[PDB]
Amino acid sequence: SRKILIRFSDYVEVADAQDYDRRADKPWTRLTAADKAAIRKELNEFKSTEMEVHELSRHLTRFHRP
Amino acid sequence: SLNLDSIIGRLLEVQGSRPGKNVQLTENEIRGLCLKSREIFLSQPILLELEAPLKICGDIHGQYYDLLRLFEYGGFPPESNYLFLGDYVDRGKQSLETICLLLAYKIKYPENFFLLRGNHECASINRIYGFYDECKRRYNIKLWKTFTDCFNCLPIAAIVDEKIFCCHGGLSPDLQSMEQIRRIMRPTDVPDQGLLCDLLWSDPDKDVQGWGENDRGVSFTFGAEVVAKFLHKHDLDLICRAHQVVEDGYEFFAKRQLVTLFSAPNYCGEFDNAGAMMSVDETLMCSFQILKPAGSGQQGKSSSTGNLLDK
Ligand SMILES: [Mn+2]
Ligand SMILES: [Mn+2]
Repeated sequence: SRKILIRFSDYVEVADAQDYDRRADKPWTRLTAADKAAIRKELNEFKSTEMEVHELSRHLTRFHRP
Repeated sequence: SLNLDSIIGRLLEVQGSRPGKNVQLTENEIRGLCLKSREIFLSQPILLELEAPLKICGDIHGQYYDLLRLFEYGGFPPESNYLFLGDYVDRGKQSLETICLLLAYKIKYPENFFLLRGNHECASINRIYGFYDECKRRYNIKLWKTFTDCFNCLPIAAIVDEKIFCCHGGLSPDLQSMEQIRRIMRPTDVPDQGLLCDLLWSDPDKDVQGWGENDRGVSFTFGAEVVAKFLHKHDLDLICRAHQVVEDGYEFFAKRQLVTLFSAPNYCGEFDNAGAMMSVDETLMCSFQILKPAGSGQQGKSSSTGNLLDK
């Protein structure tokens, strides 16, 4: 069997997290169909014309169906 | 001039203020952080080879005051060395302060401070999950585009002491050799499928044999036997990943062959989880330090997806 180097400690440390209101806006729940279409178009144009991508990675650029 | 020490001091000084206080950086200060960090990322490998001692942290999601508390506990750089696993921005109140402090520390301590790419460090995701809107409110869309160029150059995975494989998401059916990671060229986007997608998006699932469908609608799930075979093939001991909220801030899978880390306590004020970091000492002993808070109408998921823009 294979020799394992890693070990885990059973003794965990805990500290009290900050008490504050962490709630944040959810803009992705406020998109009409037309808004989504506009964002797909915006992203596609940005990625095609402005966003630098290495030649060997242009096949990875993620386009959205308009 | 980068004005780096002034930037760091201003980012840190709000630790004694009420939670949520913004830090007033200039547009050109933030641009400089993006451009200089990007240069450093490109100068280092896309598959980082790191050595302990190190503290490893999972998702932060703009919870800047929790990031400050995490650094207070672990030691502010350069007192400890850090590796973060991605998901710095989106789905929180202060993505800008969060990413600016992380980039400033990367520039200041480039051999002692490391950042991997999460699935939120890409344009299609952070366009909609909050970061674009935060940039627009405080600065402009051009600044968001500058951040995108920086994010497109983040490294994707790390191996610690030849034994801990780290990435945001998880394994891929397309990952047969580490050379496949090393061959990925930056800047790059994150695709909707393939190796780079899976490294940033996949999840473990105890009830999957092999590779399965992912509830997110992107990438895959993978089972415990996939983990075991991967570790055996590559002579590794642990996969360390992030990307899922877990109650204690850390959670094991596959008889401790994988761990999930999540560093944002009380995630977005809707979940009752702790945030954790994993410390790896020079003997390869791993330990945990946690910051713990005090029908169809069921609570929503905490996970993100890649298909929210679909027509
Ligand atoms: Mn996340
Ligand atoms: Mn994620």
